Amino acid sequence: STGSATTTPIDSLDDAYITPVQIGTPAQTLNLDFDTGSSDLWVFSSETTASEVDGQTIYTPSKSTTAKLLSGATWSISYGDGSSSSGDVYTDTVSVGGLTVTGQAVESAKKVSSSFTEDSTIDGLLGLAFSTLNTVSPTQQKTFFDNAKASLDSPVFTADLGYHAPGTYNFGFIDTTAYTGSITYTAVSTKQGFWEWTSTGYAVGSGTFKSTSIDGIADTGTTLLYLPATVVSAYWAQVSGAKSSSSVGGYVFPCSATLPSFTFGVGSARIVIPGDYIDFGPISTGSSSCFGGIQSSAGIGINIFGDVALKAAFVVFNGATTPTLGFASK
Repeated sequence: STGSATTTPIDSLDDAYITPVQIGTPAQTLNLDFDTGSSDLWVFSSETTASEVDGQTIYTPSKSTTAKLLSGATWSISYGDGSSSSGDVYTDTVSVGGLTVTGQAVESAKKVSSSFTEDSTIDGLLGLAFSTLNTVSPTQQKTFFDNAKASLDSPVFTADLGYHAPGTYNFGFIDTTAYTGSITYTAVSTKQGFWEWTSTGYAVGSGTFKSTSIDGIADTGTTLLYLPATVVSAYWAQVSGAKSSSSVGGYVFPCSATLPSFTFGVGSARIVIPGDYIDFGPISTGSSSCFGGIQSSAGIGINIFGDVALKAAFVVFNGATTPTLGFASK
């Protein structure tokens, strides 16, 4: 089997991407944030605290003939940005782009943090990291990909995120028309439950490539590119007037700037992030200070190749017995 679904930016800045997902019978379609940095499939629901729902589409398990309470199971997750959600668990039929999993754990939110309430466009998350990170207790549950894998033509999924445009998540096949040149594969460590890999270095604009190992995660659920302070300083030093602002919470730059590109290494291959991908616009409406898309990972504890990086590439998440990651230009 295979599946193929379009993923769409939630706003003009590509702050996140949503992908329609069919849950239950008859189908209830919710727009979920596919997140290769976490491993829970959770949804706004008929059980979510009423005051914490503001415009989201909800899953109502009582209206699904295939829903079953997973008795005694609860979940609770806290994300790196400080957001969180928790609740109980149903199993139900879940389909993405024509690919169907029966008996998928659908984690129904009873509580969500303010950041989720305040974003009407995200109806929940669909985790695509390793199932060892799944938070369901007392019986840990599998991700949608883990459940689908044995049925797939090939045990892979691909992320093809657009810059200010829709893109595609494919399951079970590699679309050889979706990228240019060749795909370069690189080793993955699953020890922390992430798609963790080591970049071979970077360049800023037309500058020389610096060979240096940068361990980090491929994370579709994180907006920005978070890298070591040394690397980030070297980037922003090439932008007149750019500075790190403690009050804003990262590097800002004059909105009048033309940003340089940023290149990262994948083995001997190179992925170029155009400068425009690094512009996240005014810090507040009408401001001439703009927020940068490359930020320091210092104090996160891990480097994160988020959407800023991934949308410059066609990315293969290879879930073979020994997982790997592939990157191609596009």
